[PDB]
Amino acid sequence: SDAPPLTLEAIKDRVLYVLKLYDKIDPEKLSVNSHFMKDLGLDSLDQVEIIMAMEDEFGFEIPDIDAEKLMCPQEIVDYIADKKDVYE
Amino acid sequence: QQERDPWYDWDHPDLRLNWGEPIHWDLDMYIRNRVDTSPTPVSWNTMCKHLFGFVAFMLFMFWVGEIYPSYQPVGPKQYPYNDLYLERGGDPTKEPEPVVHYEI
Amino acid sequence: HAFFKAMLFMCSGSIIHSLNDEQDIRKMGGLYKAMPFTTTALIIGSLALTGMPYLTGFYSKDLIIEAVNMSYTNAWALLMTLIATSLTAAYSTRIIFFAFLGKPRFPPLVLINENNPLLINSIKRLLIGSIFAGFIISNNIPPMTVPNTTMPLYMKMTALIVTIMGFMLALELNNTTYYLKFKYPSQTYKFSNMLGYYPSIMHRLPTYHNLSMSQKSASS
Amino acid sequence: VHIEPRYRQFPQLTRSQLIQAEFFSATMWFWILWRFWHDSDAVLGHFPYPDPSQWTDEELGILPDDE
Amino acid sequence: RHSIFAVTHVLIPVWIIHYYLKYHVTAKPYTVVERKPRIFPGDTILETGEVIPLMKEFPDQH
Amino acid sequence: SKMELPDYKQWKIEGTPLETVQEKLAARGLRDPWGRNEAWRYSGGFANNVSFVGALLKGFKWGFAAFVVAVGAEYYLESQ
Amino acid sequence: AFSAPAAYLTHQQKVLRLYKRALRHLESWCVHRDKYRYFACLMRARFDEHKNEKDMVKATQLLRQAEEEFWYGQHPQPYIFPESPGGTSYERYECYKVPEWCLDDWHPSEKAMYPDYFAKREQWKRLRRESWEREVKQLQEETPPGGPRTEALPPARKEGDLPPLWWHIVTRPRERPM
Amino acid sequence: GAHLARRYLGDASKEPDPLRMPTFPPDYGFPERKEREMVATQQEMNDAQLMLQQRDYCAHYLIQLLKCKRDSFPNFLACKHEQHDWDYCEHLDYVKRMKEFERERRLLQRKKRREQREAEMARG
Amino acid sequence: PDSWDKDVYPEPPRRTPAPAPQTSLPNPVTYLTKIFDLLVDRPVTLAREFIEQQHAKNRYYYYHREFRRVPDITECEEKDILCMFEAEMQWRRDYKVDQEIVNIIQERLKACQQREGESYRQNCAKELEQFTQVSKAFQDRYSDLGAHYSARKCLAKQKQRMLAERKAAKEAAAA
Amino acid sequence: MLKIIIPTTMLLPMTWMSKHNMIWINATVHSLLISLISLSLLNQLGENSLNFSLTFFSDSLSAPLLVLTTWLLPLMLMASQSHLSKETTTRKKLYITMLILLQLFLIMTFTATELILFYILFEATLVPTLIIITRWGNQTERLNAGLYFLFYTLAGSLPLLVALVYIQNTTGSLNFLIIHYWSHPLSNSWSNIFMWLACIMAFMVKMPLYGLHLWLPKAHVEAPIAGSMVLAAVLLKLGGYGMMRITTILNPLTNYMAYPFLMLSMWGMIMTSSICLRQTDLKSLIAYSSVSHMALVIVAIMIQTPWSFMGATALMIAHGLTSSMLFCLANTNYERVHSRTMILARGLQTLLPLMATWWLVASLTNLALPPSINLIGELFIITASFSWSNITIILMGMNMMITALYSLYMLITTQRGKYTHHINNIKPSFTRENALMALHILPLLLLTLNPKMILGPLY
Amino acid sequence: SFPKYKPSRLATLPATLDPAEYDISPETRKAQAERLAIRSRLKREYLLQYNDPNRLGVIEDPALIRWTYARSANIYPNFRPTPKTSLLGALFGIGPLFFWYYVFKTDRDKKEKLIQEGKLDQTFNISY
Ligand SMILES: CCCCCCCCCCCCCCCCCC(=O)OC[C@H](COP(=O)([O-])OCC(O)COP(=O)([O-])OC[C@@H](COC(=O)CCCCCCCCCCCCCCCCC)OC(=O)CCCCCCCCCCCCCCCCC)OC(=O)CCCCCCCCCCCCCCCCC
Ligand SMILES: CCCCCCCCCCCCCCCCC[C@@H](O)O[C@H](CO[C@H](O)CCCCCCCCCCCCCCC)COP(=O)(O)OCC[N+](C)(C)C
Ligand SMILES: CCCCCCCC/C=C\CCCCCCCC(=O)O[C@H](COC(=O)CCCCCCC/C=C/CCCCCCCC)COP(=O)(O)OCCN
Ligand SMILES: CCCCCCCCCCCC(=O)SCCNC(=O)CCNC(=O)[C@H](O)C(C)(C)COP(=O)(O)O
Repeated sequence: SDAPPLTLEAIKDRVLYVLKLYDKIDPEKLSVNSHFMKDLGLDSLDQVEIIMAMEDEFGFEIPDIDAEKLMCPQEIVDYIADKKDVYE
Repeated sequence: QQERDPWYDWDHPDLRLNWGEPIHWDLDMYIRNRVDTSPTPVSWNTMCKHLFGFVAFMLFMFWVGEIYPSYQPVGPKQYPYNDLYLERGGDPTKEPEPVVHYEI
Repeated sequence: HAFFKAMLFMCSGSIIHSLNDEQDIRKMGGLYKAMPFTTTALIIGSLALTGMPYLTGFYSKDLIIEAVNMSYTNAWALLMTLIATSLTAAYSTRIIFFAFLGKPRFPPLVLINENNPLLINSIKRLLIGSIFAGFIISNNIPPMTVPNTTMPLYMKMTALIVTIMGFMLALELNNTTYYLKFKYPSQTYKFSNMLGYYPSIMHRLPTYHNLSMSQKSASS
Repeated sequence: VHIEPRYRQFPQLTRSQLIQAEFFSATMWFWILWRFWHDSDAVLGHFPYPDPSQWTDEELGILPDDE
Repeated sequence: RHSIFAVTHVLIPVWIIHYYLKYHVTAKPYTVVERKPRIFPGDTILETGEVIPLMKEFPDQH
Repeated sequence: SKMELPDYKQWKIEGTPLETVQEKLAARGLRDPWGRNEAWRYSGGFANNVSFVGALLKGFKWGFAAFVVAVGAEYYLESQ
Repeated sequence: AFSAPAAYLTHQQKVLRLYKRALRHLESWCVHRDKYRYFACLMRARFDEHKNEKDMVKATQLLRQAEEEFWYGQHPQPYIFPESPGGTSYERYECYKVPEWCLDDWHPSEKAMYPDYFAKREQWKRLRRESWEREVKQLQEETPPGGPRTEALPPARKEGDLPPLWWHIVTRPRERPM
Repeated sequence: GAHLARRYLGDASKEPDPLRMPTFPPDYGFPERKEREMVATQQEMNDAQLMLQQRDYCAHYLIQLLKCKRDSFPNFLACKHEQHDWDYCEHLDYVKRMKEFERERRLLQRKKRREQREAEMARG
Repeated sequence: PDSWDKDVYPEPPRRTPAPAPQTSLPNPVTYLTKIFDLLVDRPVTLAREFIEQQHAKNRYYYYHREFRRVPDITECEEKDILCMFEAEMQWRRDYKVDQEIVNIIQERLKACQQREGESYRQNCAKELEQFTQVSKAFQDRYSDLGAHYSARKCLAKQKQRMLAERKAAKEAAAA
Repeated sequence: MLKIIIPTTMLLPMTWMSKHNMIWINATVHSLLISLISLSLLNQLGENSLNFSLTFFSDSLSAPLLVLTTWLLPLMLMASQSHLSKETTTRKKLYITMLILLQLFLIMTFTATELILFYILFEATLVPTLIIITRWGNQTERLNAGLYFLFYTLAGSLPLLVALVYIQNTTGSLNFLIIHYWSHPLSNSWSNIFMWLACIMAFMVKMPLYGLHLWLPKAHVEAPIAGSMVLAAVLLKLGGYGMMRITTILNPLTNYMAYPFLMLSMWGMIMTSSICLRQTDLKSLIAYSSVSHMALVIVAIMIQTPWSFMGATALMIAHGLTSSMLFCLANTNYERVHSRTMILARGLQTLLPLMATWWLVASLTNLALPPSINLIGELFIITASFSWSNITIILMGMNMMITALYSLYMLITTQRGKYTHHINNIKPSFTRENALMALHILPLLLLTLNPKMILGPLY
Repeated sequence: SFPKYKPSRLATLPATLDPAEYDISPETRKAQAERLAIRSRLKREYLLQYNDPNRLGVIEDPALIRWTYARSANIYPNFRPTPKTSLLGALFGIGPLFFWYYVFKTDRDKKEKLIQEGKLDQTFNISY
């Protein structure tokens, strides 16, 4: 009836979907462990935009202190998974 | 306590206090179930002016409209039996002043 | 009013449940086709609420307006009642415009589902009520009121005219939002949106003074 | 009844709810039209408003300005 | 058991109240007072049989 | 459960007012890199929506037809 | 909520916070998505107009003027996520969160139900007991003699070690305990 | 409404006061006035328990309507002729009140005019 | 019912109109009332008749207590405690009886207002008249004694009122 | 009346000759039996009291107080046997002896026919309570609390002894029946003003009157649970009973000598209700509630009207029961967290739901929810004060608002919000505490069905 | 440029509008570092007892004890009779009493004067 039991792979797929719907990142080089600063050549404002896109994607807010630390898609997936109490 | 950072991991989350830190003298008045001092989008002394002006203007215009009411161009309603003298209380032992209404 | 206002709340709760506890209309998009029964019920409720002719609200609210027009009345109260009648249609239009028309503004995971018999039947009962109860009741209770049989034509249609003007003005100002133009809010908007600053003042000044005198003076 | 989420696609609708919504909207409009056809005076008025100016002085008893 | 709810929740409570009202509330005066029935010109009273006369030769503005 | 995500290459801002916004920005020397993320709200069943007066007149056709047939029946039957 | 805060915010952090806040409030003002895209691109242009200045005084003055701009032009009713500190569902489920130590007060008849879960809980309690002194020793080793300077905690450096002060972080009740 | 606009903005002494009314004798300008008739007696209105504000000169039609509603109870759409008759009598009462208002107004503005005109004659 | 004296609690002759249907549709309340009469009223009547049959097998009476009339406070000396006690008890009983009389008149007034309907203002002038006179008498009797009231204080109030009346008549006859 | 006094006296040899593991059972069972016997005193007449003998009598005002006093001892025994577990047998028996002596003194006080015996027992009640507070109290402030409690009462009531002795010399007797039958007015003299003052302040101190209540927040907080229950439930009502008894001699001097006391009480209810809004201690809040409620009884007694007297009796009974229940509820939490701060243990509805229900019921009863007997008494007094002066309604309504405000504040602070993370020793509610709550609350609701039993002789 | 926001008692100044955070000194940074050190030490001291498996009791908070003691027991020892103290005490203690006494005395005097002339319409007033 309610929302399905969100899993790890679904979170990863949605994060990568949102990331590859972004024009400053190409889909052919985007990886799960590909950092935004050193690997994909982006500045801090683009990182804030990415965090905001993830927030609108999953429908919940990420605190600013926490958001700055994230730098690769794996970090975002792990943060969301631990925040939403997802283990499988 | 509403102004304290809600994203900090306090020892007491609902009170928004840490364990060993000193406690304000008026904590029980600022428990955020109570008096709030958080900044507002509109400044004080401007909220007060607008609210007071609205209330005073409404009262003044209500008084003015009481001075100048709105009605219809009709005569007073007419009731048959001595203006319903018996039905409005009775007192049938005085033979009141007979009021008479005519067709116009 | 009981019928259609309770139905309006049930429709709003159905919307809230179907959008994962989201209550802001700014994150509600195109639900006219996504939730057809909720849209039908809320359209009928808004029409009843706005005193649409022959709706359950027509048998009470329009007669109220007529009585206020045909009485020895405070003129400011009369004008305020008419402006409130227009603002009813104004706000009703806003709920429909920001909730049911346009493109979606909710998160991409679509969990919308109104195919539950309990919700449907509960809304449908008061839908039938909001449609027919005014006619059923108003023609069945004995007359305890002398009517306003003679009225000028322009005053007989005051409520309908003001509701129509409210609809048109609110729709125009809402359609203005699509334009690619940005401007900072005026002071009238801030007064209206912050509830006239009444909670911003009366929930802080008297409470603070009472709680401070209770301790500084009475206790200490 | 069991429908599924769709993730950026229009939700899957059943045949029942569309029929019910159309039926009830049509019922409301039919009721409005029927009542206006049978109770037009409840909206447009039934008794015409008389013009006070049209009334003569003979009806209301006004003297010819001098006695 | 098909209609058991309507017996223990509707019929039983109204049995007690009707008994309570018929023999214990009306045993004392003025406990249950009913508004006087409206009498219109032309009705017949069940208690006395008298007929209320018609209402005085209408002006007939028809 | 066990449902798949749509292909991400089907999201294009073409035809949608996102293209108009992109052109207004290109007239200034800027680009919008998130249009395809928002493009899903304009493509499928959300492509077209009714207007306010068209929403109010949701069931006018069926109601009008029923009213016409009912009034015609009652008019042609009461001729007793 | 998960990271130990620093002593102060740097200029970059303040500018990023202001950028995110201004974008959120502009989205609140711009309800529709394409208009928000247009004005958010304009906002990004306005922020990038001054990203390369090497003078800190003028940058700080620009930041002050930007904060005044935001406070004058902010939305009185900004959008808040439902589970956010200002949301309509912020603390809705805090009365359903029961701490784990309440399970030790159950009757033996209640623990007759769910035997396997209580066996797992017992081995979890044994694991918690067996590691406390090592955590205390690591904490008192890796901190400066004049008290800690930051709230950040160290990880487990050896192989048989668990991160110090982990029990109440690992055994959180849930977001949706019922 | 224009009557309020003329009274509040124009001369207030040229139009009647709704509360202080009428200010002229009922037979001041009329040769003969037939006193208004009441069909329903006091006892009939008492036994019908209409209401105190419903015991006007239209009470007989109201009694008709109440009786017709009572006898044809399940058919709650049959008492239309009596409803129309009662509403027509109410409309007649209202237009009679309008006639009283207009007579009051024009005698009131005529008295002032003639008094000040024969005052204009007495200027010398 | 004969459980109460119908002159202490008067009741109008209860005129009700005849059912004169003028339509052809069935009356739903008639069928509902028939169902009520045959479904709930009859079993209750049967149960009550069984209870009355049980009661008829055991009949006993309780008697209203009657009190003699003892000398009142005016016939008692200043410090005669026994006569004072008996007079005070008799005064308390009379006070309770007066309160119950006022209750009877108030009950009539309430019943009358509801029974008459919408014409109550003119319909029951008599009940209002009866209550006004009874209230005036009860006030002149017991209005301002306050707590710790006694027969002596009521006697003092009566004496003061009699002195006032005598003086009023004194200067009334001098005119 | 000896059929109640003699069993209460026999409670002492039974307590002392009991085995160390059977004292509580015997005491509770026989106290409950004595309460059941005392229930027979509610059968009052309509005109005069029940003159058992030359020494004792019973009226419609003494009977509810006697029933409450007899019913309270089992509850004090129930609430005391938790924190006295580690005591020695002799000390437990001494505590029970003090409680039994207190009951016996109160029982003989509420039925004393003369004012001198009434004074003797009314002051004999001081030594057991003083011993309880200063011996079985928990903190170091119990000595100061005992000193305050003793000296306020004695300083207020020694002039009462002098005045009573003078009255007997001038009148010949102090028997209440003779005084009531042979009543005579006071001339408006300075000597009569001071004799009025001497006969009144002895009971104003124990109500307590506003400004004379300083001893109460000390004595009710420092005392153990049983001491606090008996202080709040019965010992505050001695002043009201004495005032309603002794205003017979006082009239008509009361018509104008009551102005300062009426002003003090009607402003002090506001002051104490406002004090209750900022209290860091729960027990102190419950104690100030008592002053706020008893100011209304002072008003009702001082205005001298039958409706005020009936409302005062009902309010005294209801306040006794409600205050005892609230004190027990606070003690249940104190025995868990070993502190009296209100914000220490919070969110207790999640942990103890049935205690949360008990807290809700007690809070609803405190704020005079209809149709509680609290409401009956308070509304009767409010109507009497409105008849006295219409402007009293402002103060009465403001007091009703503030009472509900602080009652629901106390409920929400303790039972709502999130539970403190570190208090991990909150064991489930015992059967004894739940039974205590039920035995406190059931009589309150049951008395709503027959409110004439607690409306006094003016009914 | 835009209209300026001015703080008040119940609507305080936001941090982003406070000039002190835009004119920073090494003294301020040292102060912030020491404040964070104090908070971190207190947090560590709390969490060491909080996470201890062995302890089964409420953790004592000296700050709460200090707060309650200062608010309740520490007031009189630090009380001095001063002009402001005496004036405020006399006013808040005595003024309301005489105000209400005057109001009630005038009201009851008026009512008694009306009684003695038989003008209150006291019919149906029985229960008083
Ligand atoms: C029948 C014959 C008679 C005919 C009668 C007249 C015929 C038609 C006339 C039509 C006239 C215009 C009607 C529309 C009005 C304006 C609409 C509007 O919203 O414009 C927006 C515009 C600016 O908006 P914004 O800030 O840019 O909005 C930002 C976003 O767009 C925010 O966007 P958003 O998404 O938040 O949406 C905002 C929302 C909300 O919009 C607003 O923010 C403004 C809402 C408030 C104004 C609404 C009108 C209410 C008027 C009530 C007046 C009562 C008296 C108050 C007295 C107070 C005294 C202090 O928009 C709407 O609600 C829709 C507009 C209103 C819909 C209803 C309009 C129709 C009803 C009114 C006309 C009735 C016609 C029939 C009448 C029949 C009987 C006569 O403001 C106005 O135009 C209204 C200003 C008028 C009031 C000014 C009051 C003075 C304030 C300062 C005074 C000096 C104080 C000095 C200090 C004193 C201290 C003591
Ligand atoms: C902290 C609170 C604790 C409780 C306090 C209780 C308060 C007790 C006070 C009781 C009030 C009545 C006492 C005296 C009665 C009237 C006082 C005076 O103001 O009345 C006038 C009296 O005039 C003068 O004021 C004389 C009194 C002057 C001496 C008294 C000064 C008291 C001021 C401060 C009192 C402090 C009380 C607390 C002590 C610790 C009336 O004038 P007059 O009609 O001609 O005389 C009537 C008396 N007769 C009939 C016997 C002849
Ligand atoms: C916790 C604080 C409470 C303190 C209360 C103290 C005040 C009590 C009230 C006054 C107490 C003393 C009154 C005397 C006892 C009654 C005696 C009596 O009634 O007889 C009078 C005696 O009258 C007196 O002698 C009065 C003496 C008063 C002197 C002591 C004054 C003490 C202070 C008075 C004010 C205190 C009252 C209120 C204070 C409240 C607390 C602040 C009649 O005298 P006769 O001999 O008959 O002469 C007339 C015929 N020839
Ligand atoms: C309601 C609507 C509110 C609108 C009002 C607000 C509008 C403000 C517009 C102007 C903003 C300014 O001047 S803000 C001034 C911006 N420039 C500086 O601060 C100087 C050095 N620049 C940097 O450090 C980087 O650009 C940095 C930004 C940190 C990112 O970089 P990373 O990410 O690589 O780290």
